[PDB]
Amino acid sequence: GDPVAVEALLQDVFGIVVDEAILKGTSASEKVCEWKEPEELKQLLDLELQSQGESREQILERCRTVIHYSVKTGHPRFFNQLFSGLDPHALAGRIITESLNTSQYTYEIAPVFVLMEEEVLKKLRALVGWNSGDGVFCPGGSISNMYAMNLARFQRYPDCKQRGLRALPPLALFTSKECHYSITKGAAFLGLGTDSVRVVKADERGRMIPEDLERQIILAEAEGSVPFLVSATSGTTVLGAFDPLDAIADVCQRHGLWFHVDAAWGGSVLLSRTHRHLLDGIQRADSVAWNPHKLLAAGLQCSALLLRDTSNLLKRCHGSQAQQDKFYDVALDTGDKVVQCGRRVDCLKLWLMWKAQGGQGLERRIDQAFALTRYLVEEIKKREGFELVMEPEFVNVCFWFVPPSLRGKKESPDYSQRLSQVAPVLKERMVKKGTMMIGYQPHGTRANFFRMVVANPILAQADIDFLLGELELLGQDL
Amino acid sequence: DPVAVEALLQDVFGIVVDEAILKGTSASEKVCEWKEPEELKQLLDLELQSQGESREQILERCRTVIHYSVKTGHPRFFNQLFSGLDPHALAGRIITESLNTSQYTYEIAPVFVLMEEEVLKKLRALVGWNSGDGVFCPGGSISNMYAMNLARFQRYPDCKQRGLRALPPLALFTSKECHYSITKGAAFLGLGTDSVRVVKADERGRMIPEDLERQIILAEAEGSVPFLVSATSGTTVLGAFDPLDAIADVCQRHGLWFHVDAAWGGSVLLSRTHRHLLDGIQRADSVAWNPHKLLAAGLQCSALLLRDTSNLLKRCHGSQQQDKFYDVALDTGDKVVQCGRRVDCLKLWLMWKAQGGQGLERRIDQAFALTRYLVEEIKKREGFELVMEPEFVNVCFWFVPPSLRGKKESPDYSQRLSQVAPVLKERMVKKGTMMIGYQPHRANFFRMVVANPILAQADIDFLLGELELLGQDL
Ligand code: NA
Ligand code: NA
Repeated sequence: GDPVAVEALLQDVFGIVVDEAILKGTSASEKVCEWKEPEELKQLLDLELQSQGESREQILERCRTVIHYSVKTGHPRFFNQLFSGLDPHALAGRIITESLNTSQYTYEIAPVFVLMEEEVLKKLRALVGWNSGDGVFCPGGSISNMYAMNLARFQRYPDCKQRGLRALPPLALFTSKECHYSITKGAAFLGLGTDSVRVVKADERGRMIPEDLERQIILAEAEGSVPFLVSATSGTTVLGAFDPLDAIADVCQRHGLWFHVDAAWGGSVLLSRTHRHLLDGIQRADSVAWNPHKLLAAGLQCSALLLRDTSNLLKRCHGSQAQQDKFYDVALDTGDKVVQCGRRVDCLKLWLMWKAQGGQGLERRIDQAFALTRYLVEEIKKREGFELVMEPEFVNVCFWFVPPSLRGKKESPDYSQRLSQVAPVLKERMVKKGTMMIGYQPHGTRANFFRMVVANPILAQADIDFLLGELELLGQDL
Repeated sequence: DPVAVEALLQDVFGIVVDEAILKGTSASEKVCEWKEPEELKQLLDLELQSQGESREQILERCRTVIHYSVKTGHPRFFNQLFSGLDPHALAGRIITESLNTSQYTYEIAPVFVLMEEEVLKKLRALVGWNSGDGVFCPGGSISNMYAMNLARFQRYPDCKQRGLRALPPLALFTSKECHYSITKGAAFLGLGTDSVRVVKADERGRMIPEDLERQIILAEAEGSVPFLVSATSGTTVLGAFDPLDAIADVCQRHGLWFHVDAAWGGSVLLSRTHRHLLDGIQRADSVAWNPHKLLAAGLQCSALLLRDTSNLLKRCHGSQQQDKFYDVALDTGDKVVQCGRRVDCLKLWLMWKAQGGQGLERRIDQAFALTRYLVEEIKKREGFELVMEPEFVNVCFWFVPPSLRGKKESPDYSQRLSQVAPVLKERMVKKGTMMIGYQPHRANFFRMVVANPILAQADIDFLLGELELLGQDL
């Protein structure tokens, strides 16, 4: 409780965070990762909790250690996930949130943030194209899609809330083959079962095929299942595709189906007049999942769920059966909207950055990410040994690195099997060297290829010249 | 510009220290700065615009957001089950937000992939298990939804693929003092609220094993298949603790999943004195435990522990070679249904390292002690009436105003008293001297929570003296 000791502690800890985590964490001169084999890091960390406390110095050193051996996700050469970058205003928002440590649950304990969330959700709905609606923030995009499924099930068969799924006919939902696994996880968690997820084929560019969607819908109807929801993707996690929302909307409307748009990754594109055409027709959706923590670098878990409904379907669905004595408009309380009880404050980090950058500052960051995606594509097409998997529609640049030993050997019967062995070796070498982290995955018959993500707001051409030169160095003997 | 970033955050942290941490823990300051919703909207000027704002305007927005927010760490904040500001946990939280990674793979979160297991390993130890599984979740409501789902999958693994229509009607059982997340989770998981069979609670708010087993037998007679029993070791209102060793016996006789919702009261396991309240918890299949509530770790410290050592957690929430260059068993992505997951272990681990097991024991024991002092002063003071003897740190009590003292036999005494707490709540919130919760159950009564680590007897003398002041004309 001693205030002077507390301030001195937090100020000392903040100095280590600033120097070692923020400044040194975003410097290209430092490493992205200080690799240690698990057991060696176990010993280095000395994690075992004990009965006796430790001195101030031993804790501050545990901070320096935790920072040092952690990956620097805000590094200009961190391309391993869909998120990248460390916005200082967002960080300022994050710190204020953790210090106030409240629950986004009632106006009584979170008055500022209960209103802030309403405004932010109102702006997001505007960028979607709605002048009215409902919505909530959720802990991750996976939960935003489970809400959408559940809301569709309840909107069509409200008895499900009480009698359960055994009182309903078999239900069928539809999503692209390029979806995030959160649809199949949510379907089983919601009791529908993985079989209830009918996969729709994607075209050459990774976009759902509206002709096959209805073909699936009609077949599902013929098997006894009842179509109720369609999930399009506006920014797949691998290729960065954008499903045709206006063509899928037509299909949903022709069958009176819930139209949900998983825009967790690509929904942030709606802030740029230049590239927002990629989500044309999204205003015809019933629900939209949108994670500004990915592209705008707001920090996890910035995950929103927007709804076009204006009848409190959200409260009637996730509400309970239990005030009439409180001294304020209880419409501000959002407890009946979610199935959670306590909920973090996830709007401040986004709102504060948005206040500092302005709508313009965030547009340029999106435009600046698309611009650098062109530069990366330029260098891949100009450089030998780098082969683009496909033309990128987003900031996801998928590409192989063909080492010298395989260039020209495409007609070899085992060309695929050996080329698939290249990225795993290049990934291991870059992590242990600590120079960069790039993701890679197989995609069906396609061999292990990289997946760059041009999203870090401090990225520069020099970083793309390095990672491309770095791969050439690390794969010269392959 | 590195210097601009450093100078920006350093200036922002100065505002956080003064207004949020120091002034937030000062008893001379207010707990809440009440503003009518419409006024606060205009005051805050939340509307987002095309043009950004200057550094000066941002720093001013920080102080304003802090000023009008509630001070959950104030010595006179008793509105929720959480209260207090552990500085070590706060340090961990800031380190967490700055490194901004996902508790998903050892590749991107090597330090925390190990840290979390050790913490979860210590929690399983305090439960009484030398082995098991577990993960952190975003709130205890999700910890109970996972537990429900794990039981459904463990008994009927075909459910994951074929759904609930491929299964017989399922029935779960819980006390009338359960968290409402049970009825929500049951509906969210597709079982339906009717699948939740309510069991009667005794005079102390505790589940009655005689009624539990009676319901189970009725469920079997109606065609349903009992599969799970959800006990509570620290209800949200009264602070009850179900008899875990008696319910375990019933679960044992019917081969049912025994889950213990210890989100609130699980922290008692750190005190040798008071851990007898959870005897039999080592006989559970699963246990939900939130260190953010009592220990002041900060939301969302909510764990889900398992006695299972057969990777039931991955087989249930997983997704269905890759060639990665390290033991992929370290990755915990298949354990949860989320994809990216926050790091919630550092704040607890750092505090536990600084306080030691003894320092955290000291806090729990001192919370029970201060809870007794509150009960002492309530029984000695006129106008304060205890609802029932508290077994935890939840002290439920009425305040009978002077106009109702001695009039207990009036036919409308109860109705008149139920109108007292709502007015005392409004007057304390608009005055800003303290925030105490109250709930309906006979008549609206208060629910103190002796959890703030910096609480003192002077604070208990104030809230009792303050209530008398706010209700002298009622
Ligand atoms: Na090329
Ligand atoms: Na009394």
